Amino acid sequence: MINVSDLTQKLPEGSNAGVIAKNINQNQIIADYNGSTFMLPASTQKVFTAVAAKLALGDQFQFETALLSNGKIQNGNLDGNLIVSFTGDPDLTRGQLYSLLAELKKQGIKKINGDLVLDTSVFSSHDRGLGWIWNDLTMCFNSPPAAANIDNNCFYAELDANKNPGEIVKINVPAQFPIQVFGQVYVADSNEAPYCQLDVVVHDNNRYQVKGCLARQYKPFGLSFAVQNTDAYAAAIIQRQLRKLGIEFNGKVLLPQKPQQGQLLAKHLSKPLPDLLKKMMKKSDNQIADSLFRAVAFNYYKRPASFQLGTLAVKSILQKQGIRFGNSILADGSGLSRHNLVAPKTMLSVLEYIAKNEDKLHLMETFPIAGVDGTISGRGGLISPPLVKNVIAKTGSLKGVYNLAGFMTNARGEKVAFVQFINGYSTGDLESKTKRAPLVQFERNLYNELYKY
Amino acid sequence: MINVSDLTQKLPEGSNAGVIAKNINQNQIIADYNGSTFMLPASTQKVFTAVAAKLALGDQFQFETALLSNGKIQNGNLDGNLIVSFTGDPDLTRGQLYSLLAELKKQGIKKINGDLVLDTSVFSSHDRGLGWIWNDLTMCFNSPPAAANIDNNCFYAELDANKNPGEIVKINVPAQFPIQVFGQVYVADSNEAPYCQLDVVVHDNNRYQVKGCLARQYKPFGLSFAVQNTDAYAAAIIQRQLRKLGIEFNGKVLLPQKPQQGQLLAKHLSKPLPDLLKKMMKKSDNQIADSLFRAVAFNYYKRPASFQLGTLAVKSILQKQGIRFGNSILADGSGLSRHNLVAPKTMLSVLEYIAKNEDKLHLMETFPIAGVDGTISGRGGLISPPLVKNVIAKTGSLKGVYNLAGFMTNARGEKVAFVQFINGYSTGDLESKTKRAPLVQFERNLYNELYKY
Ligand SMILES: *C(=O)[C@@H](NC(=O)[C@H](NN1CCNC1=O)c1ccccc1)[C@@H]1N[C@@H](C(=O)O)C(C)(C)S1
Ligand SMILES: *C(=O)[C@@H](NC(=O)[C@H](NN1CCNC1=O)c1ccccc1)[C@@H]1N[C@@H](C(=O)O)C(C)(C)S1
Repeated sequence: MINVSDLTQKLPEGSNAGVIAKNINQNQIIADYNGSTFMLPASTQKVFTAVAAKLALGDQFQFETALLSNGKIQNGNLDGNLIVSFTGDPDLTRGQLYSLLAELKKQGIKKINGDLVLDTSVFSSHDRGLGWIWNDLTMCFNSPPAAANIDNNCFYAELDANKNPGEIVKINVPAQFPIQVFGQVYVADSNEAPYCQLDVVVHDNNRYQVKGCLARQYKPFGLSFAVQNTDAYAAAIIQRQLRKLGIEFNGKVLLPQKPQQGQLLAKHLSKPLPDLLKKMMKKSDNQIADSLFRAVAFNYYKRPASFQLGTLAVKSILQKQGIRFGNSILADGSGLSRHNLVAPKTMLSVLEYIAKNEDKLHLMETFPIAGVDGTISGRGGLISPPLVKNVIAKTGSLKGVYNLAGFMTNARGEKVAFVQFINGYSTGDLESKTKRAPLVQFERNLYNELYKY
Repeated sequence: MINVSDLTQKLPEGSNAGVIAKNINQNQIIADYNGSTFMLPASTQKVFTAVAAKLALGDQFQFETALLSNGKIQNGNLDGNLIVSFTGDPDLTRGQLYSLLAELKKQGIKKINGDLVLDTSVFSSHDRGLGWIWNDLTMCFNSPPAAANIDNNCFYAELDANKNPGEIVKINVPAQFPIQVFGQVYVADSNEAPYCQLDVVVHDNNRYQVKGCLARQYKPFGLSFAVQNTDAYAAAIIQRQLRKLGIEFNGKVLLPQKPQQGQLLAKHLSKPLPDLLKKMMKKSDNQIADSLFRAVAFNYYKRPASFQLGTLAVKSILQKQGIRFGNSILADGSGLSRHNLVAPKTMLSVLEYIAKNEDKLHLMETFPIAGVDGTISGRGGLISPPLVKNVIAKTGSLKGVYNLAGFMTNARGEKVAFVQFINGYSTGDLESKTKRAPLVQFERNLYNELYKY
């Protein structure tokens, strides 16, 4: 087998690597280094989720976002409640919700007499994975994959810190977001600056307090925040859009937390599963993975889905297809949780299942292609012949974690499936910029070995 | 050396072990297995914190909680604000705070004309380490090591779950706690019960939303919770206490972040560093570990202390003594963070420094003793000769991690220092207490072999 142990000498000291690879044509394992050790899969976990969604939702699955009413339209009045049903669509934009509500106008409604009622009942318990880290939860990459999701549950604010030391940074939030950012951040001199922390503290109802300080900035300083209360935000968006559509509403916003019945007035459909999967796999969209992860459980078990149910469903579905998980911990669909534990060989058996059932699943074309698209279009170790346009691979990255899982063609034309997990990769301070040169070398060498073996 | 490899076969499949041990007398490494791999040290991290505290704070160090004012007493009146100074004392009781406020009365203050002002400026930024897990923040083990800390920053509620399936559990907050618990928990029948989560969501001003279910319990019981907003909690307690004391107060609560200059009116001192350290090391008190961690930074750098500053301070101080960290990540003092990355051989070097410098530091007596005290009084693998009353060791535990770091005497009366890091331990999932039997066996055999070598 490949001596992976020599190859890891290029990785920073203290890191650990799990590598396993199989020549599918020969059915030979050609690299096996820590192949049974549990490690953190990061976003390569999405491979499990792609397969469970294909099997249990199918290619016609679309998320639905719907308007319903318990009462009747007469004389331009909806005489009853506007029920807006959200089921986790991770790709719903503000524009798409606006056009959906517009459909009320076409049906002649110019006034709602009752209350606005959100049904978000398809998802339950928290909208975040267990073992997620607390202090990223305000960042856009980590937005909550909740039943109600508008513009990725993320908004942008601008901090004007182009001012002298001692001045208060100016916070600018575009008027379209119904949230509030407040607080007193100050500009610090070159002496104080290295000691600054720019913090945000989350308060009820989507109020954000920025505190702390930063160095004078010489461009505008973006802050890209995750919406924290997704029902309240969606309800406030809906009210402003009704107003702008000219539909009169003066009732309350109700969040009853169980399914709501009424007559279907209008349904917006997301793009279908193969489109969602392509985007989740090429670009590694976290919210699409955790949305699908719970949609899978909702549909499989026919009950409100928590992350716990999503875990149970994905395992049971894959186990029926012959995958064995032993004591693996899959706490989420995106792999963000620091509690996930999976051995390279388990990921590998799903990758072989993927290659073997390609005529039914069509998941091959979803993998990023080296030097061509997705998250490895510019991946340093992979961008030269004979790897470029050959390796395709799902990536995963967290602080300290750099993983690949995918396929390639070797020098004899045979297909190789492989899994690379690297954990404990550290090249400086907790806050400083990670150096990828040791990663680039290691990956260039390993995939070259796999090519030539 | 000892064949640790053979020993790690009794550990559960997928787990990963890092083990290193040095015969101090012979200056010889006698076990070296993944000794250079970064792993999660859990609460063995507190060894680093103990040493930094000894060195930079010293045996005379005590946390001060203080009352000051800028007004003068006159007619039983305090003609200005009462400033209450909190500096992170992790061992402050509600009784102690009361006795401190009593001093206001011994001095004849009848009422305070002004506002209540809390000075917490010695700590800075968040009171939670980076890379701590969000869903545990409500547990008492994980209560915030904030500046203001009263009775471990922990409370309980009374629950009554002796009801039938479908019925609501009764949750009453005891009168002494200024906290709300809201929402509701139902009793689950024997079916649901296996897969029940009790969810707790934090809202502003120490309001806790509880949701989900519990299994029927015949008898009433208490659940502990971490206080979340510690400033508010503290201030609510101070105001109850001033009433109970008969000191009239009708002003505002103010929470500036800059230190508050004023005339000292009274003060209370915690127990001094050696008692703090012994309780930390013996009982593995996370709050003492994280307060000391930032108290180290505050005194070392003479400026307000974030966890990032604590990291800098602890490394700098141990570096001065010869310890080399390379690219380790020490994100907190308690070892709770999932971002911590330390190799066994680094922890081993600090243990060698501890034993070498015992005459000055007196840390050996802080370690739990096998079969005797602290967290290893009943540790399974250590409770028979020749290990009982011999092995001393700081433990560390998280989901998936079972570590030991400390010393023992071998058959020749030589001292052996050792580090045992086990990660990726899983014999079950996120919803199952894993069996500790393979760990008992591993440890028994490992320490027996280090005994006889
Ligand atoms: C999956 O690996 C996923 N990674 C992240 O989202 C990762 N996020 N973190 C780290 C801790 N909390 C987070 O939200 C991350 C890593 C680096 C930069 C931003 C975010 C996605 N997969 C990655 C990949 O394919 O390599 C990314 C494209 C970076 S995001
Ligand atoms: C150090 O290891 C520390 N461990 C814990 O506090 C640990 N806390 N966790 C686990 C997940 N999030 C947390 O806050 C824990 C583990 C098991 C049971 C309770 C708490 C302290 N040291 C441990 C030890 O010395 O073994 C404990 C005595 C359990 S607490």
